Amino acid sequence: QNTFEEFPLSDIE
Amino acid sequence: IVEGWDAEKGIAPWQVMLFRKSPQELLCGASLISDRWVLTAAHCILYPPWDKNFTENDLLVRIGKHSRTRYERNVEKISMLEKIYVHPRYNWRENLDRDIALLKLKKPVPFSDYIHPVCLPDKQTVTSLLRAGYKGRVTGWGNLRETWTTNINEIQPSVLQVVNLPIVERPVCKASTRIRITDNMFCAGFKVNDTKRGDACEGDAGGPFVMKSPFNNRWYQMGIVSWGEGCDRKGKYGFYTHVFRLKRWIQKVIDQFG
Amino acid sequence: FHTFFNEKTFGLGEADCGLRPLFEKKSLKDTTEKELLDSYIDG
Ligand SMILES: *[C@@H]1O[C@H](CO)[C@@H](O)[C@H](O)[C@H]1NC(C)=O
Repeated sequence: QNTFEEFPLSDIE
Repeated sequence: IVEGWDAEKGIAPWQVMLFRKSPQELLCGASLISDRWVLTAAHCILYPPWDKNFTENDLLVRIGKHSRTRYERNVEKISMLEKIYVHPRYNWRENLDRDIALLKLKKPVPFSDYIHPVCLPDKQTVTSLLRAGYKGRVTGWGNLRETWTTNINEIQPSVLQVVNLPIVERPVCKASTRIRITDNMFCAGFKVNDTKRGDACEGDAGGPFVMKSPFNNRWYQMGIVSWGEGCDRKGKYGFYTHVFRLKRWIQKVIDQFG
Repeated sequence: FHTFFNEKTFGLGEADCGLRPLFEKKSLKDTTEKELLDSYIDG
């Protein structure tokens, strides 16, 4: 159950 | 963090989250010491007994975070790593002596109200403040108690925790554990009979133990959360990597770039 | 403040290290930093 909220690959520095 | 409290936003802008790419996992804490370098504990990266040897391609660092699980869009920053440097004499077999590693970011990170580096200590700061009874502050997203009672969720924090802890006399640290304590470590925590309690816990390792110098009003990272026998056990104390002692190695790696 | 590293390899930040944008920079103190100072002085 995804502990972590997902983030877009595009947002990575 | 056990017996800590929620952090105010921006109270520890150098606090970093070491995040495993796969599976997604909060591995440890860490600290930002410039716009290109991050400091953490070596055991968070390398531990042969469990076949642990994370490379730069295995993890990311999350800077500027507050919530433990939410993606804090437009506030935090997720960076890839160019290289990781573990102290060459890190003693994983016996006592985690020299438990320190430097992480070099792929791109320098822009500073903000929530992203700002902490200072590394100088002789003067260490001799005047790293003494028994003087308090330092530890932050992290680690467990709230050594273990849970009924549900796991009761011990996982929703946001970054902070706790203030007193440095403990070396003979007392030595007496509290069977492990061989070296000069490269110090310990902190309240005595077997103080009113207060508090300690770091599973998940806080690699995070910083900081002190605010009355001389120039700046925050200095005196230690790196290293290890403990349980969390907040009376008679036990948390152990920290004595950063100043390993400063020459940090300087050597940075100007050499490993 | 006296720098110890070289900007070229260390990157930016040393000269302004330890000063928090939302606290020291605004002349604001956090809720518990006094406890740290009290422990350095009491004795
Ligand atoms: C970690 O893996 C690297 C890269 O594959 C290798 O050179 C090194 O020997 C490994 N570290 C240890 C002590 O196992």
